[PDB]
Amino acid sequence: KQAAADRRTVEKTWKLMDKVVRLCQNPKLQLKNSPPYILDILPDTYQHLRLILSKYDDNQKLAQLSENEYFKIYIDSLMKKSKRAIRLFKEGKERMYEEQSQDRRNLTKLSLIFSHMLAEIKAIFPNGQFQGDNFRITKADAAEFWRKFFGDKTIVPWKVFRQCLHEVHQISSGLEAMALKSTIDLTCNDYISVFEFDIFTRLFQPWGSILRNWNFLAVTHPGYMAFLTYDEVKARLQKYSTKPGSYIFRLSCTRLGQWAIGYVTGDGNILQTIPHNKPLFQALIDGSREGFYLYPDGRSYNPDLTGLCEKVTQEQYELYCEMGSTFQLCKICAENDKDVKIEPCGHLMCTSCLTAWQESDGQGCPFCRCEIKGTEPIIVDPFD
Ligand SMILES: [C][C]1[C][C][C]N([C]C2=[C]N3=C([N]N(C4=[C][C]=[C]C([C@]5([C])[C][C][N]C(=O)[C]5)=[C]4)C3=O)C(C(F)(F)F)=[C]2)[C]1
Ligand code: NA
Ligand SMILES: [Zn+2]
Ligand SMILES: [Zn+2]
Repeated sequence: KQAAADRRTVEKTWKLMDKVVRLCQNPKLQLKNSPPYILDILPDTYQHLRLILSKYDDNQKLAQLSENEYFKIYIDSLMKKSKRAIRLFKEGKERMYEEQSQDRRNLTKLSLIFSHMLAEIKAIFPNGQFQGDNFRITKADAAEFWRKFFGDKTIVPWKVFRQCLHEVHQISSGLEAMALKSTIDLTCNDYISVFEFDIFTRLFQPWGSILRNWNFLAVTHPGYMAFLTYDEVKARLQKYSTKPGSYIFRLSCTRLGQWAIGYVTGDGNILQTIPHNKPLFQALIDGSREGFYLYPDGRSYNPDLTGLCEKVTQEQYELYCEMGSTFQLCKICAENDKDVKIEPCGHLMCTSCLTAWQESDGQGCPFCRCEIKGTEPIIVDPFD
């Protein structure tokens, strides 16, 4: 349920973004200029919102823009994320100037979110004009899935997207579905846009085996490094400079939907290659046979990926989820947010799942099996 994105509403987001910029200009933070750089992203977001308002210049156009489903979600998401950043600095206090602190980590998570939100608004409203109903999903087979389940929709709730995906590619557990939500829902707004879908389907192509490619290359592959700057890629591989063929692959916030493979050359240098619009596992296979990519993260064992041409533990999914904003999500269903607290154990889940559990004669807490002495309605945030 979102309010209409009228001029007054869009303007509140700017004022909130202004506080986040003022907060992030403190020199005791020492933010590296490396992207995502919040001090550039927030003004660039204001500028695009301005460029959009310049196209919907009269009351007739503003009314059309206000009721745009994706735009209403965008403004509310931008506003909520902006308020979260202000709140993060308030509660964090001096922990915002300790680089290794969880409050700082949470700010890094938001910077990635604001960065993905900018690339999204720029792809959905290129030159300030709506083109979501004209967005071209890069892989035809992936596009055909979106068209079948979601028609011309630019964005659909994660709850809806997940059940439709399961119909084509089975999701085997709640934790696997939670890892999937953090991978695809990059803007952390509980919706999947056609842009986020295009990102995911380009990275883990081909569509035919998409979840096998994701489960292997991102959840369990030792060379997978999630988003990194080139500075972080070189610092990781630096310890293996004396081992030619050592490699890692990372996502890049300035090249969404593409992989960057960093590797050690025969002469000790750390270089990188951006693969074409082809499966990342094929570039790793060709690279291994040619002698360029042999040691993932400097490790001697290179997983045989040829199985992807012709099982993930719950713990592996849990570790993969750490960078995500899914703590507020019920782990049982991975589709409703946690809205109830068990007492005295304290485990949280959604009321729908607790009800399904009690109705199945499940003994005690679904998680720890301890007696439910009582329950309490609660609201959870990803950074709790
Ligand atoms: C660009 C660069 C800058 C500086 C920093 N670095 C490092 C990092 C990385 N990162 C992070 N986060 N992240 C993420 C988030 C969300 C989501 C995600 C996915 C997609 C899913 C889950 N998982 C995986 O792997 C992937 C991710 C990532 O990447 C961080 C923090 F802090 F925020 F946590 C850090 C980066
Ligand atoms: Na999203
Ligand atoms: Zn649930
Ligand atoms: Zn419990």
